[PDB]
Amino acid sequence: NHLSIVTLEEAPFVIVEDIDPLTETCVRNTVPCRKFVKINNSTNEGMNVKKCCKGFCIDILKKLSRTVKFTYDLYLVTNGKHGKKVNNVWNGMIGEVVYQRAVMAVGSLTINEERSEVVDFSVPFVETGISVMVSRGTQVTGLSDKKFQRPHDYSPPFRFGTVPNGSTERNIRNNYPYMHQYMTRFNQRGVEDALVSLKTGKLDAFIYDAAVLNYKAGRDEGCKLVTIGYIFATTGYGIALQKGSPWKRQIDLALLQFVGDGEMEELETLWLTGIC
Amino acid sequence: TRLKIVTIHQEPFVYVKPTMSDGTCKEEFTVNGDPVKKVICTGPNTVPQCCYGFCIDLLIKLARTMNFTYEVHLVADGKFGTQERVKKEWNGMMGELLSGQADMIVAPLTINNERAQYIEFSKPFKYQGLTILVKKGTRITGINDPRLRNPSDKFIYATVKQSSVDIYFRRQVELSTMYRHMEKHNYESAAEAIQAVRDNKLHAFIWDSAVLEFEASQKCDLVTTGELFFRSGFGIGMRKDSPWKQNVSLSILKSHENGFMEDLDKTWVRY
Ligand SMILES: N[C@@H](CCC(=O)O)C(=O)O
Repeated sequence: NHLSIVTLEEAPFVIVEDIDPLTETCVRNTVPCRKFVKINNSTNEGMNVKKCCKGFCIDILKKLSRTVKFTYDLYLVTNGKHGKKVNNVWNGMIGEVVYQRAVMAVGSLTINEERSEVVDFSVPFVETGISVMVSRGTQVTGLSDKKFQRPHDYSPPFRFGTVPNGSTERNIRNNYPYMHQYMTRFNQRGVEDALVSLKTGKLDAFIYDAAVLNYKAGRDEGCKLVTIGYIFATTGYGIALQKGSPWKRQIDLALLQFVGDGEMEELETLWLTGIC
Repeated sequence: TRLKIVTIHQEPFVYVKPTMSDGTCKEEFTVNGDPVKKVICTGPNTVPQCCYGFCIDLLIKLARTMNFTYEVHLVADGKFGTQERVKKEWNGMMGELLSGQADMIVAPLTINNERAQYIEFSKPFKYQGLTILVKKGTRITGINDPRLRNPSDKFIYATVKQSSVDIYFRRQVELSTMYRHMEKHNYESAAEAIQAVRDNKLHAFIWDSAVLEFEASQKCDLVTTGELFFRSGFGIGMRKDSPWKQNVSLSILKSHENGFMEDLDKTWVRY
């Protein structure tokens, strides 16, 4: 009943904060979450730092822990991010579940076919997929837009990219070979860097997870950045569990239970809705 | 060895038409010339009929993908399925799946807690929710409008009997007032309620947005009342010990990811 659970920071679903030096206890709506930090780069020596976590998914974990009746030891992944298969080996949150270092992974984890082959996913609890962010007024149909499909067919080519190594890049790689090969030049280290490139005119479009992009558009200063239309390859975030896990059954019923009772809408207005 | 598929009439996911004199389905094509795939589906009026649409194209894809043969029939009592006290029992497609009359449910079947306790749902093949259908001109705010929260015989509203919507309003104690009002007006099928709205016999129909949005796009005398609530999805239904459940879900995921699901949407909905 005491489970090792892995997560990853990505506002507003999971937000990390430093713990109080004088108390060493998490307060408010936060829960304890540790992170393994290296001492140097010449050794494997490291130490777990005690931090605090909050957000949409943390509230979901709290609800689940209570209703499903289990306790946990939440930790932040340090070997990769959400999950990528490299040389046939999974890293990130997915990897932590696959190699059994965690009973489940909770966070902004996108459910897709290749991941579902190595881990079990609960029903989706947050609707997402692939969206496109651009400055208001930009004319683009969606992913299938020729500006994306055949970039060099336009004088100044359209400049667009994603944050590599996630479900979004994996999808583009499999569906649009030319677009993907062209995009790498515009890879963004993260969402924050991407938004800055957009606002300053260094990028024309940013392709990424729909739920995060809608959240970002909802709080954009001046409401200049918006999502086009639309969601391609609709899916959702899901809790990843070990294949054949005994926890899946109760977890699914509880999540569906929350949706029907409106608990998901409350969390939605509490963490996701913005001024724009 | 041939899978028994049960479905239900519900445009644009499942259209149902009579076969031709010779017992076959009339050859039809989309606006631009693609062949409309049809399957012979038996059902009550028991006689052979023609079935096609979003869900039928999905079945054909799943069957070819997982390499299985099937036979399709329309649910005998014409309902989606709810659990009623008699001991409790399931009716509609839920009952047929649980009794062995069907091996798989392929329709716009809402995934919910109540049903998930007894059967296995695939990952959603369609994400949507509930909205309200009214006659153009009817002024309603949403599920929070006073005409709904503080009912009277002056403004009648309802949903479909033995449906996921019925389960939803009967489950939420805060919707008790609406539930009691609807219990006296619910229709046997979505088609009938929709027709009642056009004939001013029903003032508001609470149903799936995927269906109502489509109806509003085909009949300009009908419109949807803003604000989607009870966001939910449709999934394939199977018994918990079905050996096809893992591959069925993997196939749904694959279809969303490679654009197949979007093609069905362009073909049957967004048109
Ligand atoms: N939610 C994504 C990360 C962001 C993206 O690639 O869209 C994943 O689980 O990989």
